[PDB]
Parts: sequence; C-alpha cells; structure tokens
Amino acid sequence: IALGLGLGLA
Amino acid sequence: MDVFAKHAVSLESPAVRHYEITPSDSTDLARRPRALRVQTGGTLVLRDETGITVTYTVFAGEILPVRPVRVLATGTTATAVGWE
Amino acid sequence: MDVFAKHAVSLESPAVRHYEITPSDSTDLARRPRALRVQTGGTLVLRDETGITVTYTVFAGEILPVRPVRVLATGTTATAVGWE
Amino acid sequence: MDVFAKHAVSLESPAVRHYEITPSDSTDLARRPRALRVQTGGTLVLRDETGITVTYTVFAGEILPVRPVRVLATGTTATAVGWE
Amino acid sequence: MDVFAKHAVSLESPAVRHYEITPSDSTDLARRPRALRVQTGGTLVLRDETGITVTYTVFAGEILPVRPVRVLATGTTATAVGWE
Amino acid sequence: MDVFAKHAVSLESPAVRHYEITPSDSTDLARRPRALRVQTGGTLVLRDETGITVTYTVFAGEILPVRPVRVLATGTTATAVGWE
Amino acid sequence: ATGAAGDFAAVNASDAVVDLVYALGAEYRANASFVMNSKTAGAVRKMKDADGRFLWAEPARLMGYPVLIAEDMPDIAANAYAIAFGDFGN
Repeated sequence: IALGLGLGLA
Repeated sequence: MDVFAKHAVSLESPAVRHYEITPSDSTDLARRPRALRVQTGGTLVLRDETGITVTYTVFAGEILPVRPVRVLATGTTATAVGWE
Repeated sequence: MDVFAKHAVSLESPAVRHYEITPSDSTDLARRPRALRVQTGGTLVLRDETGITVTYTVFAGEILPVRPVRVLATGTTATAVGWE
Repeated sequence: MDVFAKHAVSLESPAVRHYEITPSDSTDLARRPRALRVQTGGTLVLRDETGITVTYTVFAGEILPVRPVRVLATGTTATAVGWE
Repeated sequence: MDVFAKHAVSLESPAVRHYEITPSDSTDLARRPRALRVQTGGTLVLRDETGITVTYTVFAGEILPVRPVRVLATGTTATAVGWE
Repeated sequence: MDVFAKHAVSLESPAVRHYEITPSDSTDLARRPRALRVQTGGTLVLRDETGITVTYTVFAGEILPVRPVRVLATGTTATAVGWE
Repeated sequence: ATGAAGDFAAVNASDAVVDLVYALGAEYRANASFVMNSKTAGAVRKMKDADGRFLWAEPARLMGYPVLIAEDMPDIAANAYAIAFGDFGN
C-alpha cells in the first residue's frame, strides 16, 4: 500500500 | 480460516475492511481510510485533518496511500472506494 | 535452502503460499488471502468480514493488497489467484 | 472516526498530511515531505540536505518515495504535491 | 561503503542478492527468492512448498512479491531473475 | 522543518539521499544505494557483493528495489540515479 | 565462520553469535564468557534490526553471558578472530 521502497506485498 | 488472525493490523498492512465513499462535501467521512482505491479515473479533492485541500488528477485503477478526512464534491469527478 | 527460514511471515512479507480462487458466491473462502494477483482483467466483487461489498474494476496483472473473506460470482468477470 | 488514531505515523506509513509544493528556488520548503505525488508529468529538480541535486524525468501520476529539502525552479516543468 | 551495513536484511527490505533462475522442472531452486523480477513477459508456472501450482500471466518488467520453491518448465515462456 | 527528524532511516523508509551513478565498470560505487530510480530506459548490468551479475531490461521511470554494489558499463545503456 | 569477508553476514547477521554460543557445549556454557576488544564490542552494539533499533538488549553482558573487553584481540579484519567465547576457567 504505502510509501516504502520494499519489493513487498503491501 | 485465516492464519494471520492473531496478527495486529497496522497502517502498513493490507486492506482488511473496504467501503465505498461518496463525495460528501462538508460532512466528514464515517471512518477515515488508510488508502483509496480509485474506481473511475478523473479528479477528486481531498481534505486533511489540518484542513488544507488539493485536487488530485488521479488515474483509473491507482491506489493512493493517503489518509483523508473528507472528500468534497466540488471538483470530484472520480469515484473511489476506501480501504481500511 | 532458504536463508529466511527462521524469519516470521508477516502481512507485509512476500507471498509464501498461493492458491487459485473460484467465485464461490455465498460460500466463504477456505483461507482468506493477504493479497489477490489478478490473472484476467475485468470486474470482480469482494466481501469483507463486516459484510459490505463493492465491485472492483480491476486490470489485467495488478496485485491488490486487499484481504477479502468471500469473492461472489454475480459481477465477477475477472479471474484471480490468492496470495497468502 | 479513525480506528488507527493511537497508531504512530512512521515514514513507511500512508500520507496523513498533504500540501502542494511550489518550485521555490533557493528558499527551502516549509516541511520536507516523505513522498511526492506528481500532478503533471515533466522534469523537476530536487535537492537533498547534503546539497547535491539531480533532474528527475518524472511521469504523470507517479509517487516517488524521495524526501527532498528544496525543489528548485530552474529545470522544474512538473507540478507535484507533497505528502507527509 | 554502505551506511546500512549493520542493518538486518528482512523480507520487506530491498534486494541484496540477485541470481537468474532457470525453469528447472522437478529440481528445486538453489535458494528460494524473496521476489521475482521478470525479464521477458509471458507465462511462468510457480510451485509453493505445499506443492500447489498455478500459471501466472506476467508482464514484461513486473516484480512479483511471491516466494516460490520451484519454477517448472512446462508452461514457462517468461524469463525471470530472482531477488533475495 | 521535518517532523520525522527523530525517526530512524530504515531500508524500508523513503529516499533521504540521492546521487547520480555512473557505469563505473570494475570500480565499485562510493555508497551502495537502497534503490535505483531509472532516468532513461534501456539495459543496465548490476553486480552483487557475491559477484554474480545479470542484465536488467529496465523501463523508463521505474524504481527497482535492488541494492547493487557495482554497475558495470559493458551492457549498460540505461542511466539511473541511486537512492539511499 | 560468519559469512561475508569483512563484516558479519549479509542476509542473516548475528546468528554467527548464536551458533557460536550453541556450538560450545552444554556444560561449558554454564559459566562461559565472551572475549572481545572495544572496537568489536562497539560494532556488535551497532548491529540493528530492519527498523533501526539495536537488536541486542557494568559487566556489559551479551545474551546473558559475561563479556570481557580485552584490548589485545584483533579487530574485525578479513580473516581475524575478533570474538571468542567459552569457559576460560576450565
């Protein structure tokens, strides 16, 4: 969803 | 049967509860969403808790990770659904 | 051989387990997914645990970080695969 | 009524407060944003706290998770709105 | 010189180590990746640790945050590179 | 004036410091970035700390959450800017 | 061995400390101690999780085990033996 840089699901 | 039932639901976590929003215009939302999934592309106006508002030229299916208090109906051409 | 074997699998973590979902329509899912990878674009309807449902005009290959309890078959034109 | 009212707002968390930015050019921003939602596509120039600046050929509706101190007006053709 | 050298590498963290994967087909991967960066668009088949497999109609440059044990070669038309 | 000044900068956090990278080719980077914002689309080659390298057919404005040690100049046609 | 040549391991750092502990023998761990120098103890206390909080919790003990800060062990080089652990009394 949110504003990270993380290759992740949400 | 969820294996993540004991896990706490943070702001970073996926959308547990969704509800469609109406451009209410000077009546605040029931629950403020963690994010907004847009249904139809266009423009929509969003107000913070501090009161300042901007217009967002949003696209069709984008999620935008903003946490708005009230969606006004003046410049809102775009339909969205809230996520929480 | 995973180097992340000891790590706990949170909601924010990548998809460990995937299973294709069918538009079951008033029978709930076996396990509710953390996210939905869409296979074929279209519309699909999703219900929370609180019961309210909306239609999502979804695109082709999008992941949508929603955690649905039941996918109904009334307005579902889009095939998806669940991630958990 | 937010159910996440007691939750702390981290850098990874969604956008609580938004404000439109102007290409100020050698006057720093009021509050530096966690991210920038771009309104109109183009080029925009961004300066760190360490002072080095690059031009970003940004697209229309992208969010870019950069935390800039000052947006200059020399090469800025793109309008954005800050998120914090 | 990394300033994040002391930081632990979680599942949510960016890709430290990358390796190209081959569609091995009933021989498991050396290390299972946190995510898959796709090189060429197409279809590719992925198996969990629980054994169930689906076909993913993936696009060209997408990252998909799935953690597969084995990529089979039956329906795999798409080349990808693993991230870990 | 940042309200997030006391917050620690993790790998998952937004980009505090940015610097443009050159395809150095057998001289390592000054600081390895958390992510790479691509400026011009094309191909670029990336090396881990373990030494294995692949070519990435990257698009124009994508961010790719990879943490490379060295960007070589053999197959690099794409210009990028590092984020840290 | 930790993994990477200069520093600790990359993906999973600080289990080099754990398997070193649990590869020392059950009776020797009853009264054992780490031995380090100060610029290794600083580097171990600088180790932190994915959020920015240092992951470890006057003798300055580690994992409940006492720590002897020497000044004569090697620092963290390519192949140096900076951290030792065991029942030195036996």
